[PDB]
Amino acid sequence: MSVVIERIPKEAIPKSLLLLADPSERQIATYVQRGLTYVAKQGGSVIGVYVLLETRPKTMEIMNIAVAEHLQGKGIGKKLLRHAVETAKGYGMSKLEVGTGNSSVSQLALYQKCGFRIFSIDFDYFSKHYEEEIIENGIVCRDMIRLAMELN
Repeated sequence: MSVVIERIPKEAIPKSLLLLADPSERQIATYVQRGLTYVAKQGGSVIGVYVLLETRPKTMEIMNIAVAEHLQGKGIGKKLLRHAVETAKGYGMSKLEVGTGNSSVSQLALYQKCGFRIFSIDFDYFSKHYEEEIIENGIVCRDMIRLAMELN
């Protein structure tokens, strides 16, 4: 029942779960080396993850956030997100960012419910970063929608 979230070293990342949110192992490598990875545990296993990266001044971005497929829509995304926000304040950041695909409409609702505001679109992001096309609920995942939150 109880989800426990903790830091892990980069040598122990769940590539497995990170690949759910980000199909390329080379992409994942780009930000795990430089960033901070936290995992969610429950039922005797790692079932959630997020990676924070420090980007522009006083800014972190959630580079990857993932929940085990069979456990999605149970409030675990909510929980990881709350934790990312708190971790980011802790580090003295004033801005938290997260990107998601145009097709990721359920994530778009989640992020906004949690305080993120949509501010920008990176066009053709996915076509450019991945050899293979991504389709999600009938919609081509083509562009990265950019969202941000002021922490203070």
